[PDB]
Amino acid sequence: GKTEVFLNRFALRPLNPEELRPWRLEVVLDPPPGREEVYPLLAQVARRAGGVTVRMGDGLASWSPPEVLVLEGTLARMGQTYAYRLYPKGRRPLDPKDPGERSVLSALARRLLQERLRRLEGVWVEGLAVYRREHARGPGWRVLGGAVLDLWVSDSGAFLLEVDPAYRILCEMSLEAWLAQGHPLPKRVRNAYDRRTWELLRLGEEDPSLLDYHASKGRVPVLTLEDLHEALSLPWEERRRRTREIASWIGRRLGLGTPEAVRAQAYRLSIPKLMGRRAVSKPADALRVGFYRAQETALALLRLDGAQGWPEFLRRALLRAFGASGASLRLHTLHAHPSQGLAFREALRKAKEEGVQAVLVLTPPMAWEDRNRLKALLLREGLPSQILNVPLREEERHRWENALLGLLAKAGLQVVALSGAYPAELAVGFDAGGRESFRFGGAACAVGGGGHLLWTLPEAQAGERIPQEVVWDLLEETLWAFRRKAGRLPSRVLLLRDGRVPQDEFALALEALAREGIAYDLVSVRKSGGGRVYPVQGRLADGLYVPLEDKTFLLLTVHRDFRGTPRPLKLVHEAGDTPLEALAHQIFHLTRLYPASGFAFPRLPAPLHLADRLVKEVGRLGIRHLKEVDREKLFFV
DNA sequence: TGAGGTAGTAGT
RNA sequence: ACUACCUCG
Ligand SMILES: [Mg+2]
Repeated sequence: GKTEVFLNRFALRPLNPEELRPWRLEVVLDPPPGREEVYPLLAQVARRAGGVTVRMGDGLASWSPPEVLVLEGTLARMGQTYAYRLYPKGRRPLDPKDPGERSVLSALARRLLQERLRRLEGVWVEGLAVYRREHARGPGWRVLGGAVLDLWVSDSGAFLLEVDPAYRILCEMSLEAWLAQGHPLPKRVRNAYDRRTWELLRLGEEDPSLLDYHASKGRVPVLTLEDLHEALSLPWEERRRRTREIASWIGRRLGLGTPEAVRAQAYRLSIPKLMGRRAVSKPADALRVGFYRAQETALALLRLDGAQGWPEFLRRALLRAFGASGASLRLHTLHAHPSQGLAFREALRKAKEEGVQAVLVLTPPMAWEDRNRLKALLLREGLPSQILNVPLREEERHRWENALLGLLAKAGLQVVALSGAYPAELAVGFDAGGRESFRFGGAACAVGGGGHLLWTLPEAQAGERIPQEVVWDLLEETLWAFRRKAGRLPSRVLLLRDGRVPQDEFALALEALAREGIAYDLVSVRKSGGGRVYPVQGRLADGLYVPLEDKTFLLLTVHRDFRGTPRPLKLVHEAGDTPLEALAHQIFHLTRLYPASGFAFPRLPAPLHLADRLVKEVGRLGIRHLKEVDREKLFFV
């Protein structure tokens, strides 16, 4: 399975000696910014200065003659108005080899690209985006299509051009006109003079000088989700097609040479052997076939509508599943209503006492906040719950079948397990509570084996805490849970993190896995930024592994339709001595272990996928000590 | 709340 | 994160 592919990266000309050694300016601000506003300002100064200049260190580097740049002037930020000055401390050499420096060069590259689009006649430009054609139209509205662009500097002092087809929605109507016809509100609006997106509160029932003002000078709402249905995406061949063009058109007016598509060797990883009681292609099939390992169960039904017992096909469905499945279950019906107060609560008490592992709630669509309340409630009483909206016909097969898969997972049932041998016996994923680092908590889920998966929540608080400890705590708890549920501590773990947050935040975490004598591989997953992958000949397979530079690579976990193009994940092996194929192979296999869908695997590997849902759910509900629940009950899916 | 994917949105 | 477009023996 060795194929060759194109990347939406285009190789260009090697950076000359002047571009490698940009000018270095010193920056003097009055009054002194302050530790965390200085960087934003320098950036905001690089823009004022003009030319191809970006921020480098505490002052900026440039590619435009220091003479042509605006050396003095003023600017405002968060209230304060500052005065700036620039003093040209010569040319400083940058080394593409040095990642840090390779970053100052790359920046200038974006500024350069951004300056060239700025001067393009007859073309719409928005940031680094350029729309060169009209794709759609209609009543005072239209879609322009082009490509989001990017220009960075190679690891070998060369230029790189990234291209990716994109669409742009533009309102042809004006603020009034729009409001006219009978259109609701617009969150953003941009002047008809300068494209300054703006947050408008509403129409000002005010005065009539405001008019003279504009009149003296001689002198439209931005849209998002205000469009009637008469397809935003593109199929890979078409966006592979539009890429080549747009790239050949743009490169043809940047004066850096012919863009040369960068080829790369890929590999078709092995198909995952997904297993229930018998082989199974998608988790749903476990319902007809039978689960891998299935404990007895006891499920409760909570009807919040008018009806009474279990809709027969549901009773059947289950009874048929546990049938082919090893053990058998026992249904239950809660005879209380959330309003019944202590009555209802005491009911959950009996429900959990009498065995019940998870409740299935049949109810008309629930207003967001009512939903969260019921779930938190049932949850404190230690009962995970699956909601299935009531208007339900038995041909809505797919919908109630997911509800069931959820119910079961919420009950702690191992729907399907992966048949085979893998490097890490335990793969745990972490997702942060504070976006940029685990300084403000986070969560983590793992998948092992038997083949059982579980979840973990940070040691209670609110208030900062050394990231690394927060992180080791997450891994520490996960290891424990794995013992009391399998009896044995894994010999090799696979740590998956969302890449955004730094890395050494896992340092102490690794230190411990060291002392505790246990193997490990630390891999970072980035959902976006892995460009695109198009084969040169043949079709686009699923499960493609494409090694890039040192220890980083692109994996394509899915390709489930021919009306869109897949978005490969980028992965970087930052620790461990396991061969990249073994990793890719395991990461690509952990994609079939998500139990809540059952008709389509998620793009990410289940450990990271479950991590995020556990976090969003921890926020949506108000979990602090949801610790009455067994860690193998996926209450958050 | 069925869930997944790819898309877009994220001086006057 | 939110919304739309699909789609799911
Ligand atoms: Mg669910």
